[PDB]
Amino acid sequence: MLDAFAKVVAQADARGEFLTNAQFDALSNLVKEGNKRLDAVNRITSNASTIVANAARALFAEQPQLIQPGGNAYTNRRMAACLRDMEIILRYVTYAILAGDSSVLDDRCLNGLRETYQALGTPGSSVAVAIQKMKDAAIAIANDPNGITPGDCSALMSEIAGYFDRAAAAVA
Amino acid sequence: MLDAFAKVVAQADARGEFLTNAQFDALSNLVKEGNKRLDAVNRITSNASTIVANAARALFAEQPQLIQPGGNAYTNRRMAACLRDMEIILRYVTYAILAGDSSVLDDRCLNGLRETYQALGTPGSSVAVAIQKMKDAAIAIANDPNGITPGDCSALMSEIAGYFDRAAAAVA
Amino acid sequence: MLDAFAKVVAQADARGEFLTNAQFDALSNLVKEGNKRLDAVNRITSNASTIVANAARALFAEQPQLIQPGGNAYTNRRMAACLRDMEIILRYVTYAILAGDSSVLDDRCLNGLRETYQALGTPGSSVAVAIQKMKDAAIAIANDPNGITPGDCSALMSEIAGYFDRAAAAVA
Amino acid sequence: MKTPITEAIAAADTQGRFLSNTELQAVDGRFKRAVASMEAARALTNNAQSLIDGAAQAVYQKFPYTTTMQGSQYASTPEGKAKCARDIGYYLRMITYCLVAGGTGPMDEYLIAGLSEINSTFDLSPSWYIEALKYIKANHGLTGQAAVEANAYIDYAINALS
Amino acid sequence: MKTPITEAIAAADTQGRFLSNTELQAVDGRFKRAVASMEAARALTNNAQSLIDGAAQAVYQKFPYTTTMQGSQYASTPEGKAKCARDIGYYLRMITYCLVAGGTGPMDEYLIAGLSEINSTFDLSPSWYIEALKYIKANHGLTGQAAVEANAYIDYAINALS
Amino acid sequence: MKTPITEAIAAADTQGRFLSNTELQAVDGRFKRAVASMEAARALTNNAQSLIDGAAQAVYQKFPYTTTMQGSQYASTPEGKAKCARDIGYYLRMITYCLVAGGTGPMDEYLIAGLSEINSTFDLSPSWYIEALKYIKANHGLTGQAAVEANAYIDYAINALS
Ligand SMILES: *[C@@H](C)[C@H]1/C(=C/c2[nH]c(/C=C3N=C(/C=C4\NC(=O)C(CC)=C4C)C(C)=C\3CCC(=O)O)c(CCC(=O)O)c2C)NC(=O)[C@@H]1C
Ligand SMILES: *[C@@H](C)[C@H]1/C(=C/c2[nH]c(/C=C3N=C(/C=C4\NC(=O)C(CC)=C4C)C(C)=C\3CCC(=O)O)c(CCC(=O)O)c2C)NC(=O)[C@@H]1C
Ligand SMILES: *[C@@H](C)[C@H]1/C(=C/c2[nH]c(/C=C3N=C(/C=C4\NC(=O)C(CC)=C4C)C(C)=C\3CCC(=O)O)c(CCC(=O)O)c2C)NC(=O)[C@@H]1C
Ligand SMILES: *[C@H](C)[C@H]1/C(=C/c2[nH]c(/C=C3N=C(/C=C4\NC(=O)C(CC)=C4C)C(C)=C\3CCC(=O)O)c(CCC(=O)O)c2C)NC(=O)[C@@H]1C
Ligand SMILES: *[C@H](C)[C@H]1/C(=C/c2[nH]c(/C=C3N=C(/C=C4\NC(=O)C(CC)=C4C)C(C)=C\3CCC(=O)O)c(CCC(=O)O)c2C)NC(=O)[C@@H]1C
Ligand SMILES: *[C@H](C)[C@H]1/C(=C/c2[nH]c(/C=C3N=C(/C=C4\NC(=O)C(CC)=C4C)C(C)=C\3CCC(=O)O)c(CCC(=O)O)c2C)NC(=O)[C@@H]1C
Ligand SMILES: *[C@H](C)[C@H]1/C(=C/c2[nH]c(/C=C3N=C(/C=C4\NC(=O)C(CC)=C4C)C(C)=C\3CCC(=O)O)c(CCC(=O)O)c2C)NC(=O)[C@@H]1C
Ligand SMILES: *[C@H](C)[C@H]1/C(=C/c2[nH]c(/C=C3N=C(/C=C4\NC(=O)C(CC)=C4C)C(C)=C\3CCC(=O)O)c(CCC(=O)O)c2C)NC(=O)[C@@H]1C
Ligand SMILES: *[C@H](C)[C@H]1/C(=C/c2[nH]c(/C=C3N=C(/C=C4\NC(=O)C(CC)=C4C)C(C)=C\3CCC(=O)O)c(CCC(=O)O)c2C)NC(=O)[C@@H]1C
Repeated sequence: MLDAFAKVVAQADARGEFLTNAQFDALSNLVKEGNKRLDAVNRITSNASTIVANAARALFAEQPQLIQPGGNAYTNRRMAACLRDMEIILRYVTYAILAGDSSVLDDRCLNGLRETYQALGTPGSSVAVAIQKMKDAAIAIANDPNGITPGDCSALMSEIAGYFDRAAAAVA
Repeated sequence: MLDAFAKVVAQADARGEFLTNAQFDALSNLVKEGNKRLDAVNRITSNASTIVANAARALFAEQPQLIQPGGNAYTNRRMAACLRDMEIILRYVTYAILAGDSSVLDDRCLNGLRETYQALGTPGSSVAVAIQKMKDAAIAIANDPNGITPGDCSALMSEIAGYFDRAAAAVA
Repeated sequence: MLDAFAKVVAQADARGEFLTNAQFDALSNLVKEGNKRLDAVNRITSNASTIVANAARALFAEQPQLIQPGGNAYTNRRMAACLRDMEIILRYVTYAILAGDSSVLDDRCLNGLRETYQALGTPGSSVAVAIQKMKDAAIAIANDPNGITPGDCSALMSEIAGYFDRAAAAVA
Repeated sequence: MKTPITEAIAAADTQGRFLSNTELQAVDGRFKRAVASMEAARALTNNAQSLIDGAAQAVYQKFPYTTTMQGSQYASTPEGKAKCARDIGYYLRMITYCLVAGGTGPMDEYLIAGLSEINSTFDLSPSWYIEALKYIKANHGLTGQAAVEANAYIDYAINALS
Repeated sequence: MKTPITEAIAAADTQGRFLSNTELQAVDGRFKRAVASMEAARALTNNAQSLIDGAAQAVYQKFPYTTTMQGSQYASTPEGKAKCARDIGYYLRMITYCLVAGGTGPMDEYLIAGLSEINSTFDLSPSWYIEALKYIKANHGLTGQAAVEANAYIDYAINALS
Repeated sequence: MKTPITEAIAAADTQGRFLSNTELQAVDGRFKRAVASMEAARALTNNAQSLIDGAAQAVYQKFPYTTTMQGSQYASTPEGKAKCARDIGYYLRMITYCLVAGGTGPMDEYLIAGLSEINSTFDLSPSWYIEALKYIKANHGLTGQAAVEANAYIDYAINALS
């Protein structure tokens, strides 16, 4: 996989070039914003169970057909698999946040997931709804002003939202 | 896999329903006809070697091109594989008879067999002939009035014939 | 795999025929020409490292885009893989020369190689150039009049050239 | 799905063998036991609603807090009460399926696989379900081998929750 | 197919190595032995019909019941006699192929693989074929190393039937 | 690519776990060390040409034969001299990439993997490159932790060539 830094390096190597001053400054700013990134990962991870459970409860309340006998989340084995997928997606999204790059999310989760659900008969559109709910909860938690040194994390939240939307689009 | 009973249960679960009285009666009748089913399986299994050998000898007599040098049953390795397939198909058909359901036959044998023979160059049409010969012999043996408590097994024989025809159609 | 002798046997078996006198004479002549074949294999094998290295150096000199940053032979891992492929192809070509049949070359190397390079992004056309260079060097070495009992190996060299061209066509 | 018949076939198949007398006897056992099993299944089905209603109320009586505590995992709301009755109905339905199929298959596949996860994620107490099952066992009204068949599967579920 | 050449290549390939002098000598051995091998193959081929006819009759003489017993596995009918002559011809053809290829490959692939199965399923006695092979060995008329080459493969077949 | 961040993610992923404080500290370490690392990378980049030119000439001075010996593997021709300067530039570029990425990844992937093969096939002496690297280490002009960061990767390359 690649993180934000390795990404710039890979691009430079393909060109056979040392980094420019404009690039060095960009990477230096990523480092300066590191604390905020670590807070976001810590906060989301620390609330992973409730983010998943609340999103699942919301999804099944809005789409009861999923849990009705014959629905894709009916039976404990199926429900367990669905809850597992939600935690897996959230897990990989947090990896992307730490890395500052979506490569790990795309490679080890997203790619091939749409075809996986189609083969199973799992409604990808509903999975997307679940992912959007976890977005909103994750961002509210990560960007909660209480108990943290005041500052602007708007750019980071936009980045985080992007990873969630990327996951939602890969299954929808 | 599924047997006749599990099949009804699976259908009921998808609907989230307890079984109806009409269903309970149906399953109870399957149990009442159990002895006949066990006799059929025992008789066919007990004569498995001759059923296969006689059918093979008949097939090669009618289609000598199969055993001629260059034919698909030429060489001992090829002949052995062909005899093996015949015993495999008969084996799975008897499993279906015991279960009262074709699921095991379809899953663990039939499915994908046609594509398997096409890749090898094995004439599926000839395999079907072999299967039909084993049908006829198996039914004659299973439905032989001698040495068994008199009774009507016509329905069961029709069921047995169906499994053989299902196998023949999957390779033809 | 098959060698020149097994090839004739396989053809005869498919027909269910003993070999003809015309065939026996042909195989006997292959044996009589065996020494030349062994010399060719020994000579090419004994110079394998220089044949590969010289061909590689020539290829990269003519096509510098391959080694430029971003090119398919750029980075040591990529260069190593490329050198490896050249030695692999030469290795299998020598196997074909010893066997007097291309079966081993086609089966264990050629088949599927074109699709392999396409998936990787490796220029098959350039690989073909590398293979042609190794041809020319291998034949010059195998057919070098110095230090060997005088004789005509023209037929054998044509055969050897054929294996190299076969490899070049399978990737080009 | 696990039953006396699929198990016999699975065994023979794993050994690449035709069914033998060894397996034909197992199925005969299943056919003979089916008489008591079906009697139990029919009875539980016929009295399903009263058993479910009574079982829910056994749970609420044993654990009063489940009727008053604030939280979606409890039955202190109409929705929670409906979820609970639904769940108990699922357990009873599974028991009748096991009786009909002659094995634990049904319950194993549709309910036990993933059970621990589910109870943990949604904060559902296994003890609640064990109490409901104990009520069904004590009040299904079955006797003889029919009771033995019903209780075997009810206890199987209780053990899965333990 | 197993021969002195494919074995040499297989060895080198399994080790991901170019052929070495170690393998080039094995092939030279094969080329030198080919003289005697081909002499044997040509002779057996030239006299194939008389050897086959004589071998069948050695079998019928050693086992008289094969000419009278009722059953499709015997040669008591015209069809059975034709099947037997055909089979013996197959064995002889395989022997000549081994001589030509310089190895057991041919026989291994076209005849030995599945042999036990075949003899068992169709109720063919291995002893019948061993007798035919013994007749061929005693009457091929070869001497010197040509005989040694012919007998090596005939005995290989006999061992496969034992 | 190997870095303090991808290693943290790889660890968590192999265990199928969310990132823990155990990994978040590793990344914090990387962020704090980045200050010295970037200082080193910027300096090496700014003075890349003089370091490369000086390093090549350290090699030619230590091994005079590389400037006179006949052979394409040497720098006795204009082409060879260009190849050598190019290679040294590759090494320096890789060092700056490692500093930027906070790990050996870059160098591992683009240069070390296959290095032994390459040097062997093209008859390039590892000692030539070690001398160039030693020159860069002695003359990059860095001090403090920036020097420590630069030298760690330069020595990593030297060890890979040893
Ligand atoms: C946006 C996400 C919110 C926000 C963030 C914010 N955080 C800080 C500062 C710090 N954050 C940490 C946290 C960590 N450091 C670590 O190494 C780890 C992993 C072990 C974590 C979780 C630290 C140490 C600091 C600095 C010291 C401090 O507490 O201030 C800032 C301040 C600036 C800077 O970048 O540091 C900000 C703005 N603030 C918000 O209001 C958002 C809701
Ligand atoms: C149709 C297939 C033929 C036929 C069948 C038939 N069978 C029975 C009765 C019995 N069959 C058995 C056999 C078994 N029981 C087993 O547990 C096993 C496996 C170990 C076997 C093989 C038994 C025990 C009985 C009952 C006692 C008896 O021998 O009668 C019947 C009678 C009715 C009933 O269902 O039992 C019938 C009709 N009869 C035919 O004429 C067909 C050719
Ligand atoms: C064409 C390729 C060139 C050529 C070949 C040529 N070779 C020979 C004769 C021999 N070659 C060998 C070599 C080997 N025998 C082996 O068993 C092995 C592997 C261990 C090798 C490498 C031998 C023993 C001979 C025979 C004795 C001798 O040295 O002469 C001939 C002569 C004829 C014949 O076929 O033997 C020829 C013509 N000659 C050329 O001019 C080509 C450049
Ligand atoms: C939940 C919101 C929805 C839902 C989910 C559901 N998913 C599956 C099965 C699978 N999901 C995956 C996905 C992954 N596996 C991985 O290892 C990774 C990367 C770490 C991913 C993304 C796979 C492979 C499966 C199949 C294998 C398995 O089941 O373990 C199911 C099960 C379907 C079944 O019939 O067994 C379900 C139910 N279902 C819903 O209704 C929700 C909308
Ligand atoms: C006989 C009546 C005809 C015939 C058969 C023949 N079959 C094969 C090869 C294969 N058959 C299968 C089928 C199965 N394998 C399984 O495990 C199962 C389920 C238990 C089935 C149904 C497979 C996989 C093969 C290939 C692998 C193998 O050969 O072992 C051959 C061999 C072909 C070859 O070239 O090797 C033959 C000859 N051939 C006929 O002419 C008859 C009409
Ligand atoms: C060299 C002249 C050119 C070149 C080559 C190049 N090849 C690869 C990668 C692979 N090549 C193969 C081929 C084989 N593997 C085998 O086992 C066999 C039979 C013994 C063959 C023919 C395979 C499987 C690979 C991929 C696996 C691997 O890399 O080990 C690469 C690497 C590409 C990459 O991105 O990793 C390269 C560079 N490239 C050129 O530019 C030359 C024209
Ligand atoms: C009743 C004894 C007590 C009670 C129950 C209660 N259960 C839930 C939610 C769920 N129950 C299940 C159970 C199953 N689903 C299955 O598919 C199967 C097998 C067929 C079983 C046994 C599941 C999966 C859920 C969650 C998903 C859903 O809502 O369906 C709730 C609601 C929890 C919530 O937060 O919304 C309740 C209240 N609660 C009590 O206090 C009773 C004592
Ligand atoms: C002769 C020594 C005795 C004899 C022979 C006999 N053989 C068969 C039938 C078969 N023989 C084979 C043998 C081979 N098939 C092969 O592909 C190969 C390798 C190329 C061999 C060696 C096979 C496969 C059969 C059965 C299929 C077929 O008919 O071809 C029979 C007929 C048996 C029958 O029941 O129809 C006979 C009579 N029998 C004797 O008594 C002789 C002493
Ligand atoms: C300089 C210290 C001495 C020197 C160098 C020299 N090198 C080559 C050829 C090659 N060098 C490499 C090295 C790399 N390729 C890579 O992709 C990477 C990682 C990005 C490295 C480090 C390679 C692959 C080659 C061969 C292919 C090519 O030409 O690019 C030569 C030329 C050798 C030839 O025979 O043509 C030379 C001369 N030689 C010296 O004497 C200096 C002391």
